[PDB]
Amino acid sequence: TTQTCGAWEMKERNVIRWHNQETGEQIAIKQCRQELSPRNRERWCLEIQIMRRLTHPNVVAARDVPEGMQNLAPNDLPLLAMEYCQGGDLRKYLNQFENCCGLREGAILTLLSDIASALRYLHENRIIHRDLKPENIVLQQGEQRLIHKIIDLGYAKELVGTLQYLAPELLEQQKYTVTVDYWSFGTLAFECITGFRPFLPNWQPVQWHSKVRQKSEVDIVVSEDLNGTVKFSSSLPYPNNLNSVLAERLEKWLQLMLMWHPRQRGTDPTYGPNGCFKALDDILNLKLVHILNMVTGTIHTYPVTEDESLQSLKARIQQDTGIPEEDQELLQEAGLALIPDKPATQCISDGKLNEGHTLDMDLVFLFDNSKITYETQISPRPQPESVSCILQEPKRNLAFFQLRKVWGQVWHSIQTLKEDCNRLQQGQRAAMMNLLRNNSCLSKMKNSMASMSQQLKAKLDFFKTSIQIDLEKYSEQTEFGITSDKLLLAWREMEQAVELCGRENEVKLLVERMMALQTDIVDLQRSPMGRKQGGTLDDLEEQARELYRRLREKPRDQRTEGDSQEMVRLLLQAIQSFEKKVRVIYTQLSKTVVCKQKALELLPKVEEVVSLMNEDEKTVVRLQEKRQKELWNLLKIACSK
Amino acid sequence: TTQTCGAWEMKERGNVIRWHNQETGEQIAIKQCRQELSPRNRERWCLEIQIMRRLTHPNVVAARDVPEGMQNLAPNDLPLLAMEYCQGGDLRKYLNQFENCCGLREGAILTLLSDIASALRYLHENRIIHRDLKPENIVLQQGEQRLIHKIIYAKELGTLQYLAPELLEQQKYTVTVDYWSFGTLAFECITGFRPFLPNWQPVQWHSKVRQKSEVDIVVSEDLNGTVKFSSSLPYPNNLNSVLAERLEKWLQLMLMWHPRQRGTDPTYGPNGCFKALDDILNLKLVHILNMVTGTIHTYPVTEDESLQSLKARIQQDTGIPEEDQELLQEAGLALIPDKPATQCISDGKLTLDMDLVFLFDNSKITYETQISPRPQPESVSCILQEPKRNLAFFQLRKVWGQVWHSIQTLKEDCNRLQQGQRAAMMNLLRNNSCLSKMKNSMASMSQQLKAKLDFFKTSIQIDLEKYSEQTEFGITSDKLLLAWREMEQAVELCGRENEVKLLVERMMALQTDIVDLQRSPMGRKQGGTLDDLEEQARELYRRLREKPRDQRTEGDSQEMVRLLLQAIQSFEKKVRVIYTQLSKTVVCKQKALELLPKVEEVVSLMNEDEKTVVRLQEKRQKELWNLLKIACSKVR
Repeated sequence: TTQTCGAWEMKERNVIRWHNQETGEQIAIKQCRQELSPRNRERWCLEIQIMRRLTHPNVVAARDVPEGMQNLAPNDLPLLAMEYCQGGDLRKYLNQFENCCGLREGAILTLLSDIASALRYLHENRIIHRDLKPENIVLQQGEQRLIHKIIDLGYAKELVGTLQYLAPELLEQQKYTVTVDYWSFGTLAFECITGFRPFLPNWQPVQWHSKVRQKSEVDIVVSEDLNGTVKFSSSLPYPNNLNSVLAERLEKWLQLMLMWHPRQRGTDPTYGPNGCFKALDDILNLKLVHILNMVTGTIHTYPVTEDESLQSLKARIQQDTGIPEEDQELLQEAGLALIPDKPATQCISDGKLNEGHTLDMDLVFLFDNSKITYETQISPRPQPESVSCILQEPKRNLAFFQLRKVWGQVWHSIQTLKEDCNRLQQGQRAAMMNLLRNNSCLSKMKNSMASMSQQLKAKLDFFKTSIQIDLEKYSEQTEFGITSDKLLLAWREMEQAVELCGRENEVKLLVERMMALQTDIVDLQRSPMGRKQGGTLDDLEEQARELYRRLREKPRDQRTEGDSQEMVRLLLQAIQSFEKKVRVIYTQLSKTVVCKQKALELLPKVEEVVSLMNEDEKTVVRLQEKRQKELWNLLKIACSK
Repeated sequence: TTQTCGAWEMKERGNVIRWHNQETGEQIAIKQCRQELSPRNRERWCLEIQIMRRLTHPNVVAARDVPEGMQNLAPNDLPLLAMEYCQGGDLRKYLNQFENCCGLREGAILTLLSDIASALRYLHENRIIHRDLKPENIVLQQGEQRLIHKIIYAKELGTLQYLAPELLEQQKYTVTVDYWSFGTLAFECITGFRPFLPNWQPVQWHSKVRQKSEVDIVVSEDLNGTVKFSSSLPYPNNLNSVLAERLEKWLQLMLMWHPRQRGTDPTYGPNGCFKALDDILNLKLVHILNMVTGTIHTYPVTEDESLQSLKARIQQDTGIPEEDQELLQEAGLALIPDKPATQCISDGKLTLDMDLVFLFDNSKITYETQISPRPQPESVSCILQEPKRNLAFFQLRKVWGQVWHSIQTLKEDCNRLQQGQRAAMMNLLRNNSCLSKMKNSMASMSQQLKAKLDFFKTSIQIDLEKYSEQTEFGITSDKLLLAWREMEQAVELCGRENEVKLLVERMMALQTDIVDLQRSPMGRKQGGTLDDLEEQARELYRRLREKPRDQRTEGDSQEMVRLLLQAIQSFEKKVRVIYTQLSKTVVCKQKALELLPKVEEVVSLMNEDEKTVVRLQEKRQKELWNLLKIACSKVR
């Protein structure tokens, strides 16, 4: 039973979509009810007129009513058209099995940058949404990145529904400023980072208002643990997908966004009242650089200005880690050395803040020149209170909704450990790439030095033979020619000077040392790394995700309580295999760095050897030229008689 | 209740009882006599005691003295006799092992034959016949180097398969009663099952042995239940070609119905099976694995068979001429002519899979990805065509064991092929190292030649420049400017830097090709996964053989058929890569042998080039010397 009004065909569901099968425009018409109250009818007309004014790109825009659609209207009031977004609401993205513990870093950054710049324009036109939920935010597939648009607006005074995203001012029905949106944003952001609602997970608003009035402004997360004890924590809970500076700045911003007093909410102590837009813009504009210290295997995030010198940031890293700037070795994904004075902010040269943020490529690995071998242990990863409490007793039959949370946290921890292993493996591979480059250069220099040494040997033999024949023939002209002991001594002096030289033995020593070095280099070049070797960790991650999906597949009638023995077993197995693999990674890393140092030790040996053999060849040529000059001068003088 | 008396304490068994000494540590086996015996049996037991006391052959258990003070502890009024305890155990347990379900290994059967025949001949020499022989009487005593088969009723002149028909039909049996009793035994040592009538009653057994022809050796019923008399040695045996054929002929000579015809060899007269089996054992068999077809051929080589004659026979059989034949060992060692083909050296440090020699062809450039699969017996094929056949437990045991043995054989063949490829790679690597050394030598010679040419041209350029000043003052006779200009124009001709560069690039490409797939094969193998599949099958096969008689139900064989098909697919998949690498290896070996004489002739020419440069320099120096000396001494 499908009905159309021309070319536009009706689609399924407040707002209903109409797709054109000849022009191709999917316009969403919002239908109005038939029984309207006078004040509500006037407000509906006001909303109709207001929608034509707002045309922000980061929010859904109002489109023209098709010609001939007012005729098929039961009520005398015009329905409004909109743009259909193929993406869908943010709620489905949040409920995905991969984003159970919050979205990726890039997704959160794009969400903030797309929502704040639209909310500023909404507040500029004296329009307040007064309601904001993940269901209103749709992820429209843009030209380059996904754009966060806002559908299904509400009401507003010119300057009542059903949902759990309520600000306290909606409960008190008191004089509210625009800050009611800010709060509704902040809570949302929390579930976008950690995965759960910040204030009272699935608790009724009745005690929620009291527990919000009781909490201090610094405490951001209000939750009860496995026992059932209320807790107010000021720090951002784990496990989030953010780095250090991101977590700290966003925790301060969240404290600035979650306040009880309406006029004090959003009041930034730097950008005046309601200056959260500029604070968030300053947070987003911060060029963060990730450095992976391989000695301890720790990731450090640093905020770098547009023109912060490389040496100053290296000094900051030296102060933090403890390795001086001289012994610092900064390497890229393929054994690429960083620019030695132009700032290393080119490590994110793409600079398009990819929606699928990949902090495993935009990081720079740091190695030490002083240490010869590296340690295997890099310490494990921290775990939240619930995860530790369920690890101490895996046989705790907790509720279904608590088990969902803790199992998701365990799966996220396993995936994080796998990612850390991949990053360390990539760092060692990059070190090997740099070593291979140096080895190729040293092989070319070895060939050049061997060529020079053999040429010198040939020239010495030829010169010695020539001078020996000259000395033999000199004694046969002494009977009737012109004889002297003046220039006879010069030939003997050169005869001793040729014996003074000769670097064949040192060259041979260097050749066997270089040959041994290259053979061990190729011996550890054979070792494969790219294809994750003993890829047990990925299969363990697959088991964890399969178990998590199986838990979320049982219908509501099978949602029974049980123990978490199997997932704890999987986590312990993953930890053991992770350390076992990291041990081999660091063994190969030490094997690589020792040979790199040996190559850099053998470089100046050959440098000085060739710099000496060059002058040796020069002297040989000079001696031959002088002997020929002496003979020609003697002939010229004798021809005068 | 007579637990111990002195140092010798009884331990366990109930005909013979073991007695261990608490001071010497010797386990003596005493054969005790019971009390209710008939008198004629009493005189015969005393006679057997004395007869056992005289015989002391090494391949049979020997009699040791009864210790002093044992006559008091005797249940019978006549002295009992002692024997030697063997720690090894009976042959029956070795036959019932899960690894020897389809017969013993080749070496085990050879040792069993060589240890039983040399003792049975001495037993027959003293007019003593055992009249009974079963695997329970044969113990595998741990010898000094190899295991020795010793033996722990007799008249002096389930329990019937190892008994000859002349004794079980209550007929007068001659020494052939042992011979038949041996022939059956060896059969279960090769195939795994009893030769004559599996699970048949002795009543009809006599008739079914009378019905079979003398050539038919195996009498068995298939899955349906139809009696069959096959003359060829059944599969899967652990023997090679000539071993299987010659032992089949010997089994036909050993399994005959007529008493006078049994053991009658048409070469060594009647009852000359000992020397015929010795001739079979003395045959030096050499195994050659043709890699083009991937087939194993066994050849019997006499004491003085020429290498070229055997190569001609292999050429006639396989089809590769003697010139194109490449005989290689496990580590790339060539069969050096013309020392005898001693590579099958069992006397060395040291299984027919180690003394094997691989055969390669020079004519063929690339080898095929498939060498065809292996044949399978009729029962295996019949159970593969229908895996859902619920057959009896004792038939399922046989077919499942045969399937497991076939899987193991495929794994062994894969190992043989991989070892052959690795040996070819080793042979190629030796030549590659030699060619790298020659490359370095040639580069050194070329650089020396370049340096000498530069030195010579510099010197002659300076000499020509100084020649002009002398051509203006009177002492200049242009009778030798020709030599100077000829030297200048002639030394420029030498120099093959471009040819040397081409040869170096080709040699470098060859070396890179050598190292390209050097680390693709190794001692480890992806075939391990197939072995893991094989392991699963054997474990499943053994586990089902543990269920007691109340759970011994009939079922289907779907899982083992699936495992066999998976193993076959992976076997072919691995063989494809093996032969790909083999073709790459042979082509690179041919490329190295092609690039060798190029550098040989190049260096043989550069040597004379260097000689000519030296001669020209010496001539210039002599010329200038002579001119100056004569011109200056003319004035004086």
